[PDB]
Amino acid sequence: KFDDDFYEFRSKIKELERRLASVITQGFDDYDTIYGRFKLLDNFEGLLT
Amino acid sequence: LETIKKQQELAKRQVQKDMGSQKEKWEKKKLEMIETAEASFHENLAKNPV
Repeated sequence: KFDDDFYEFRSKIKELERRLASVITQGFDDYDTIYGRFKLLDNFEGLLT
Repeated sequence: LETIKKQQELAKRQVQKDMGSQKEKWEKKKLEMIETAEASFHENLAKNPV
């Protein structure tokens, strides 16, 4: 039963990760500077899925 | 970001402290000593029925 829950949980993590990719991509375009974009990467340095 | 930067400095220290040169070799020597002691005990165990 736990394995079935894991698969359902696996889809939820992927949905969470897909949203993060979109928000992260929008932020990188928005800064418009190498220093600004780099700062965002440092914040999400440990958040990469 | 400063807190994240602080963690990275700690990360270099954790690897330098926890991981050392020939760490596995020291562990292997300890394992060999345990194996030799176990071998002596097994011979004694074999002796009791005989």
